[PDB]
Amino acid sequence: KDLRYGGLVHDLLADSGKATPNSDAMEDAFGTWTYQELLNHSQAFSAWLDGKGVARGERIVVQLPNIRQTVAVFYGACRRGVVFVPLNPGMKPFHLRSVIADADPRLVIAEDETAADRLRDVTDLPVYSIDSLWADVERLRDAGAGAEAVEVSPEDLAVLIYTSGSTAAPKAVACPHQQIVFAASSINAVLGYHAEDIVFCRMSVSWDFGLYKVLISTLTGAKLVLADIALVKSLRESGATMMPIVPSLASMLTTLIRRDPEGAPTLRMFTNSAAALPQVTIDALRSAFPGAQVVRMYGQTECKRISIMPPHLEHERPDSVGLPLPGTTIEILTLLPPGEPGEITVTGPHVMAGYWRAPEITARAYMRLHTGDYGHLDEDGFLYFGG
Ligand SMILES: N[C@@H](CC(=O)O)C(=O)O
Repeated sequence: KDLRYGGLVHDLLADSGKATPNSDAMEDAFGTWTYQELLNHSQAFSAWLDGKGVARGERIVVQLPNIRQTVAVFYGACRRGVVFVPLNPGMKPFHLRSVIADADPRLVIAEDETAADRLRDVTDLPVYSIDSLWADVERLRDAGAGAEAVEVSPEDLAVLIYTSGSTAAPKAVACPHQQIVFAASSINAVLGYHAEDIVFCRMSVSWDFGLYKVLISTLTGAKLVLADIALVKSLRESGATMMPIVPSLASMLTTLIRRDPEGAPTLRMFTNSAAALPQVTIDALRSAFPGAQVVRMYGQTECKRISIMPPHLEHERPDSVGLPLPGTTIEILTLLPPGEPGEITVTGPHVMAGYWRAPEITARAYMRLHTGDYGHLDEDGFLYFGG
């Protein structure tokens, strides 16, 4: 439909960089880049990787907060077939050691010098602080470096997304370009982001919730705001129109909102996944923001997302997590008939390439993804947990 098959991640950027070069693409606490600027810095970073001899198919581990540079690192890596491995700042050191070793990167990018030092205890690989490596990036940007393309297959890995906690064996979903682009386009065919949206994203890009707000904004030409008591003010002052939520973040917002009758009237949508949104929270969001749709979704990192409740149906089938992503199938398992509880299984161009270097774990979950969640479809195709 508007669904993208066979796509490359960095092509999203190249398109918007040319289509709307002067529109605002990324804002963080420190400034704003237009799409041109984002394209230019991503190109520069690609030349920095070339300069360092990081090759197609290799990994970089990047442990950075939500700042513009991280998005440039992401796209610059994609443009060279290099695999982006985003990790959350604040991980415990033994946890980093485990994950870095598993990811097996060519180098590691840290948030600053203190952090670069802590990383150096836990790996022998080369470690660069973003401030220092960025001085080079800016030189390269100024010299116009990195503008050339290089061969990248839609089947090449773009990202590894670690889902394992610190008490678990390291485990990342292995994400090829095609699947990412497709999933972004399929999500967007339901949610309807567009070029005058301002997306307020409080989720780290180390989680696919944030990464896909980078991608969906880039896809549509929207503006992404990379973002505590101040939350309501941030929202209203950014002019935020779209906000991905998780239930704890929604409760906080409804608590905070009673203390501010100016609200944030620009908000038109909240999109919830990761956990079940309780009715009381939904009601409070609608009351504080009657202009906004509250949209239930369900997913796993293994295929990015599984179901979305169409926005226009937000008041119906209160127990459902919605319909399959467009271009994908859900079935319940031996195919069970409607109403019959079984394992939720998923088929489509969003199902990712398995877990990185873990044939054994991959084998049990994976061309059909077995989620280990249980539920049923009703007659219409809507998905429910349990019975
Ligand atoms: N990846 C899921 C959420 C999750 O796995 O926590 C989604 O974006 O719907």
